[PDB]
Amino acid sequence: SLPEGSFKRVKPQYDEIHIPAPSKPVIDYELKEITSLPDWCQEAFPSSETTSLNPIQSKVFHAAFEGDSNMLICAPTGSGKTNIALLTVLKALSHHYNPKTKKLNLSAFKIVYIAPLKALVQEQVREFQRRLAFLGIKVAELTGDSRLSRKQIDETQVLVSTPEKWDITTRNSNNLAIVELVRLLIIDEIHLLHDDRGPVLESIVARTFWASKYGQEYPRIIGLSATLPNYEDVGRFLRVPKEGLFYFDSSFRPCPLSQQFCGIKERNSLKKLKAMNDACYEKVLESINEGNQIIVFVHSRKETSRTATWLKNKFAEENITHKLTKNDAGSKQILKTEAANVLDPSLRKLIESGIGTHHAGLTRSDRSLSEDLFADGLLQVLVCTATLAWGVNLPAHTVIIKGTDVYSPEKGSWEQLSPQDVLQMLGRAGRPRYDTFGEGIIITDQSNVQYYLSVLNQQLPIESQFVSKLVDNLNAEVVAGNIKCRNDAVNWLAYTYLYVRMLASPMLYKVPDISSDGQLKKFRESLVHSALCILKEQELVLYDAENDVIEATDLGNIASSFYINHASMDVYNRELDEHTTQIDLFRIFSMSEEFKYVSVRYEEKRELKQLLEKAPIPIREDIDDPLAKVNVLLQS
Amino acid sequence: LGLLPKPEPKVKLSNMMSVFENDQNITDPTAWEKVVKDQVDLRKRKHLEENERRHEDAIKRRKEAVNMNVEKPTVYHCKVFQFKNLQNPKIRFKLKMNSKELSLKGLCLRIRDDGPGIIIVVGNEKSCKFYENLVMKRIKWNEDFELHTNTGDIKMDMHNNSISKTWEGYLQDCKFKGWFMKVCNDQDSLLRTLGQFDSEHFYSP
RNA sequence: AUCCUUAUGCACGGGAAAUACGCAUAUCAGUGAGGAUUCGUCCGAGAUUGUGUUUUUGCUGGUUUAAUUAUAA
Repeated sequence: SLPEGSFKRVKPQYDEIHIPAPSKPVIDYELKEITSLPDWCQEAFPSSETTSLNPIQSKVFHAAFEGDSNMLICAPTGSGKTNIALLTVLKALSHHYNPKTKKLNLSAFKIVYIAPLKALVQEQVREFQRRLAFLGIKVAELTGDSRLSRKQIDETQVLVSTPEKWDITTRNSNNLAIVELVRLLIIDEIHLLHDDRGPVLESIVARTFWASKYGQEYPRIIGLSATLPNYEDVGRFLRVPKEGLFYFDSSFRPCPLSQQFCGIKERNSLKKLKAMNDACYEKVLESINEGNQIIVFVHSRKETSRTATWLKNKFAEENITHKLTKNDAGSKQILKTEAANVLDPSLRKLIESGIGTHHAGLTRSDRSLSEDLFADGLLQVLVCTATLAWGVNLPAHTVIIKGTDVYSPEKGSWEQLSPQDVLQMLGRAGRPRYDTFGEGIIITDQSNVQYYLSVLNQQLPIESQFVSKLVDNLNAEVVAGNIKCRNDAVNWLAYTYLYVRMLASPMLYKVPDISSDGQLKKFRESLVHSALCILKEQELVLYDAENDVIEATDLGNIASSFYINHASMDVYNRELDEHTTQIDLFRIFSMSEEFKYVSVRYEEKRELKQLLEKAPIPIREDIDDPLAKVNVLLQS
Repeated sequence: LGLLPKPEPKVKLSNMMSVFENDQNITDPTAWEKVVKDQVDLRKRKHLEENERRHEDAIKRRKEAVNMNVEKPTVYHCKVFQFKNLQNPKIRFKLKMNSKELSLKGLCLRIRDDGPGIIIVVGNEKSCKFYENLVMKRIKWNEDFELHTNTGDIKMDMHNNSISKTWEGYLQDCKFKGWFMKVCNDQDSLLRTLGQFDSEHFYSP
């Protein structure tokens, strides 16, 4: 703690603590060069700028060729991960691909790359194409908007999928040949397990080990993640051999992250918000004089525009010219070409000032435009929601996170910024390629700073949320037919990620059994009981308490196929009726649980009002209710 | 500029009802009574405390106040008295302590017990005068006392015993390093005893 | 060693005023500022001049909802 805070500044509005940049790594190792590779692998790095691998990569690489084993990398994800995955891919290709005969063996190996987001999948795919073009490989996307069919999967070799669509592809019974063919299963951002999509990954993992026992040849599993505690427990979840585990701290990061907080001493929201804006302004003023390109995160998208307006009138009151003093002719040109043409959320004026913003709710084209302009650097300041850290790789020298309380429809309450989101926001930083270090900043209330220091140290385990997704995963598995009884269910649950975590800390995750049942036999079986009661109530699976026999129903099969959540499922069950009509169909569709996170907005409200007058299919609900918004959007 | 802690309202009983500091003005009535009351006694203590800090530290400055040596005064005030009977012990003890706290060069002689004799005190004028007030005024030399003797105490009649000032004045150089009461039985060894300090003439037959 | 006294300083509790207070390289002023009266005397430290604030100094109080993505084709 004491080494972390070096220096603290006290200011009238706020008390700011300035953490120094992390330490540079000790060298016990050799930087591994490219000429050490075999013949075909030397084009793995077609542009070899250093001709030597980064501090993280070399050791993990030679270990990766040396062993064929399940591996885990907890790393800054400083662009180091992309190349490592590429290299393991090339190894599998060489194992199925002869060194002498240069014909690539296409039908032997198959590869899967699990990237949480569609956009990041896209980016990855272009990377894999660039690096793998010399072998003559088809690298194509299996997920979502990708829209690959029954055939192209067979044709392709390397796959880049999102977790959801990969889950649904491997869940289906007919394709199992492809699943067996895949030798190489790469999991990017295994730290996702903390978040509620992570349940899908652990379910996929469980299916890989447990579900294919009739062919029974286990594929190579490579986890790739941001640095996280309880790495050992992660390995015990997967298989991981002790040597495959590589834990690298932030000292191995390309640009050391200078951590900074401002505690806010104010309480009432009207002065508190003003104090935050003042602090942000002060930071921006310190940054831009150094020629620093800056990002300011916020909670909500509506917050972005008003924040940028505040920076325009305030920042401009201070000095107008300095933001663009250079190439003002070309800045006027490019700015008018971009802002004036495609933008229509009254965001053009912000672009024109040269403080822009990016958020969900900005047009797809406008969105790409803002990214590009901020890359060129006519945009000095970029106000953003949480989309960028999660999605896009583009780093920016200074990163400010404004505020604590985010509203989550999960609770229906304002919670604190969750650590897993904070960390990935801090990830985008001073550019590893160009700049030397980053500036992280967190605009926050002082009382919660004590919390953010620790959670920002990344001492927090990847929390297992399997409790919510357990039921649906179990149903899908019964549909596969792999579980005929409670004992089978708990054996599958032994390879489940919550199992490990329970073993580590039973009372944290509410194991009553504790001393009893070291293997948590009765705890596992009790969860299965709990699941199969509600499933049976939803007529998803057949179950009997004392006799214990399991079988899958038609509704359960449907939920498995289209990956409907169990809540959505029972909603359909009751709300659909014999006499239900066209009006009620849209209402039920709206009621689908996947829209629970949807809510009506005040900038949306005028267009909603115009719609619902002329809407052909009537709405029983009203403008204030999100369901009505959903089904009118459906009509549109 | 932020360096120091922002102040906070002092809150008294009278003031307690008013304060809109966020803290349990009503909701916790008594727990709020608490923080207030202990707030006051916090301060009040700190007062007494601080006083004791300067008090003690200055007493250490009293040890240092002794550590300097006397800066012997270049010219010496003096006073001389003549008295029939010193026989009352508590007198003598007074004349021991008081002379001693007051840093008084000099002596006291007399003739055996009954013998009248001389009193000499030398030093700064401030102390010498006080010592005089002590001797002449407060202490009553016609006032009889009951003396401890071998078996017990008996009547000793002082109303004959009489004390009077001879004079007071200045002296070139004090030959007295410290003050001692003593006896020399005759007048001669008594006068001679003065004469070792060359003091014979101070006595008046 | 104890107490009182006096002045000054740090304080603590409490009240009072904020037509009050300042400030000034000003100008003078016990080597008399100023005043009084019973006309004999008595009283004995600030006044002038300019200037600034003065319904005030600092602070603090209440009314005019993140991202993301899943079908069998």
